[PDB]
Amino acid sequence: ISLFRGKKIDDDLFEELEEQLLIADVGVETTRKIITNLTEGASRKQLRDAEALYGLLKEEMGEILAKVDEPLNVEGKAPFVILMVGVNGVGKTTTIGKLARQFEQQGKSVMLAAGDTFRAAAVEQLQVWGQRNNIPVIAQHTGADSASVIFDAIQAAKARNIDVLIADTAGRLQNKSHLMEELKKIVRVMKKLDVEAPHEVMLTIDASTGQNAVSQAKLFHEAVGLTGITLTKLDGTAKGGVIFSVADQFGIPIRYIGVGERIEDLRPFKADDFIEALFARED
Amino acid sequence: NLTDRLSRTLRNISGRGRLTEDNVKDTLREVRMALLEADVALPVVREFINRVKEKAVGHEVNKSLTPGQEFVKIVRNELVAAMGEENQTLNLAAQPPAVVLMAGLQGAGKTTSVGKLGKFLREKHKKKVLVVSADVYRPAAIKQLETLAEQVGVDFFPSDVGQKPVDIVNAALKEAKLKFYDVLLVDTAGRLHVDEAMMDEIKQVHASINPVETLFVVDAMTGQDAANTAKAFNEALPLTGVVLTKVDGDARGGAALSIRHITGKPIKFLGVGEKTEALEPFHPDRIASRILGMGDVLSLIEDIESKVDRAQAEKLASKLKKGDGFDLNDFLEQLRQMKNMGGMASLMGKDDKVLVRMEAIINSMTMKERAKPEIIKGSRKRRIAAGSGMQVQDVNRLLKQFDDMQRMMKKMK
RNA sequence: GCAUUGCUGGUGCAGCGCAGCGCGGACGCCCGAACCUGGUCAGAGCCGGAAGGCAGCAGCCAUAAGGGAUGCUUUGCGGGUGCCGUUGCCUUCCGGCAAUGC
Ligand SMILES: Nc1nc2c(ncn2[C@@H]2O[C@H](COP(=O)(O)OP(=O)(O)CP(=O)(O)O)[C@@H](O)[C@H]2O)c(=O)[nH]1
Ligand SMILES: Nc1nc2c(ncn2[C@@H]2O[C@H](COP(=O)(O)OP(=O)(O)CP(=O)(O)O)[C@@H](O)[C@H]2O)c(=O)[nH]1
Ligand SMILES: [Mg+2]
Ligand SMILES: [Mg+2]
Repeated sequence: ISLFRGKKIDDDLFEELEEQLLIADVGVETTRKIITNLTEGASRKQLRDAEALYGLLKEEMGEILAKVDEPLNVEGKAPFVILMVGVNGVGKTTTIGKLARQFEQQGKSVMLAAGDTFRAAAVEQLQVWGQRNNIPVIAQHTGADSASVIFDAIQAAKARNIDVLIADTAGRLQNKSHLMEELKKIVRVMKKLDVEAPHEVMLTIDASTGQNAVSQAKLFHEAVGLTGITLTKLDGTAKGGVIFSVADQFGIPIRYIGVGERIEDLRPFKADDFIEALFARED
Repeated sequence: NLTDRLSRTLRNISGRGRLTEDNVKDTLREVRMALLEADVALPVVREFINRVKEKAVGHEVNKSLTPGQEFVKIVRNELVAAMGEENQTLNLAAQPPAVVLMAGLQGAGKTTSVGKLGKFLREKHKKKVLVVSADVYRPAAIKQLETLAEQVGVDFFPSDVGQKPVDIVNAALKEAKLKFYDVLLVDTAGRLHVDEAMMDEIKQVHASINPVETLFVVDAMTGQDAANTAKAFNEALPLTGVVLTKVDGDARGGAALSIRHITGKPIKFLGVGEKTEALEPFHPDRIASRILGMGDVLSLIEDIESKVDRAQAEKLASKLKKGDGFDLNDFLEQLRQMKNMGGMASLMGKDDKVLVRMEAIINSMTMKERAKPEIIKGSRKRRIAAGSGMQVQDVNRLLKQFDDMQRMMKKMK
């Protein structure tokens, strides 16, 4: 970032900015769309100062995330249902543990559902997150129907008077249609107790994931209808610039960001601070 | 468009000329844009563009096919060899109780692949497998491998969360050698390469137990980040194999070319599902065409080449079979070149009805009958005379004269 | 916390059904009969006084019999197929509301 100050504006510096934009996994259709706004913006004001390119980039990137900045409002409904969906191994179950503790912080009663009745010891894994927060977990032995288990967890969340219910699902890849109609099947049985439910369809996306995130958002939204996004494992070298392509194409709001394996390592999404961390020249 | 049909014919034209940057620069942009969309890192993309350039111009020029399509072959062929120099490099088991260490980032597919590895080495390779977990961080990660071990029918090593990961791997090998287990499959926690703390744990574990196979598990959909990941994980640990997971997905899998380039260690396994059955031995030919994306171009190049290859072989086989020098096809060509002469042999060599009759008999014969006179027999002789309007003796007379001709041809010239 | 009881749900079988895989045929594409299929019949053959015909081989085109690569197509048959659907059911296994008891 600091190396850009002591440089003159030319076609070589624009190529230096494009390569540092692509290395963030932003895309091709998304990177070249911003460069078209920058080359037009450099003639609009006619500025040959290095201080302007860093500012102009933060302005246009911050404009995209301005459309998708709405925070999650779990209050009002009883029980508010949050359906956790995404591909295999993105942080879904761990994110629920982080979420349930930020809602207890807000002063709302939380209950959990063990829906990954396909992966080994997934019930046991969510049960540990329940014990870490001192929250009830409605669960059945792995192999049982996920849709019918979440249905029994809602019937429990209603009767025990719970403010927020976070429902877990299995790791499913968008191309596996049978697993996709299984996700639709979950929501179908949910409407039998509350037509508004699920009140949120939170999609967890790994920061290190590339252009697969495009179809990950597309086919998950086309099937159930996403209303939330959590960009987890962002604590590493992973910038996860692919989120700019997602919001520009589908406009699903980003609710939280995963920055560690601990319960406290979760923050709500902030647009302006996210751009500053994208070009972070730190070791 | 009207200019569209005009511009298409100009490029479709046979480019006999040397493969130079002028034709490349226009179509090289399609390759660079596909590779970036495939999720291949920039240092490997930029180095591979220069790698193709040295081979493209260097005497590799074809007369047929589009100039922007004959360079695609150089991209495709160099992609297969760069990905898999050796096809199916299996885990070494020619030493005492073999140690297989599994390491990668958080949630790559380690414990599942340990389970999928169990079934491979147990059913297909018939070995005494022992599974261990050093993951004392992920909730119920120990119970996860315990169920996976029960699924395949492989013996599992007990562990606690209170137990130190360095002591688990040390005591694991102790029980492995005692019961003479063929392979010791070691599963470790999710580790971020940035973290100095746990990256020192895996290094200490790699030292504690000498792993004959250090398999680096990485997700198939991982983007540009794979550059930072492959560098640090090879610079810290001496890797011997890569395990690519979630390959069943619609993701191009650009990281696979990114991992093989930076580490230089060959990919050994491919995961094609959540199930235990979902393990395939590495093959680059399949994954190379999946990273490229453009299959409609390669489908025609391999279809046009085959059309040319079959035509070049068929037109040469007929010439090699007719290379004997003489047959009735050559004899008929001699008659017409003689009849064309306005003076005739009758007036030159000091009988006319014989030559006119001889042309009709060979004319009634098939292509096979002309090439080989020996196949003409009983019913074959009766067919020639019926259509020619001659006799069985006329055909037999003609064949005798031809037999003495080839005897005279082979003896002289 | 445990049992009993009611309702409900999943697993679990079992029977139909789909999806799928294997094998057989359709349809189609391509190849394809010296002669004993047809069209066209060069050369050559025949009948008549001529004029005109008749017969027909190669080739070339079409194509029975029969091969071959394959197909979001169609169907019949069969499964140490099945992160599907459905009806039925029993032994246990496990959940969800609700009533009692220690
Ligand atoms: N470093 C880091 N690791 C994370 C983060 N979020 C989750 N993880 C980790 O990633 C791994 C997978 O997390 P998990 O919560 O099991 O993911 P999942 O999507 O539920 C896995 P499945 O699809 O199988 O249910 C775990 O090791 C976990 O600790 C994060 O923000 N940072
Ligand atoms: N579809 C598909 N899923 C896979 C493949 N390999 C692993 N998975 C899945 O990805 C998820 C993560 O797998 P897991 O084996 O727990 O990964 P891990 O790296 O051990 C997680 P941690 O880092 O916490 O130990 C699981 O849901 C699992 O079923 C694959 O090849 N295909
Ligand atoms: Mg999970
Ligand atoms: Mg693991």
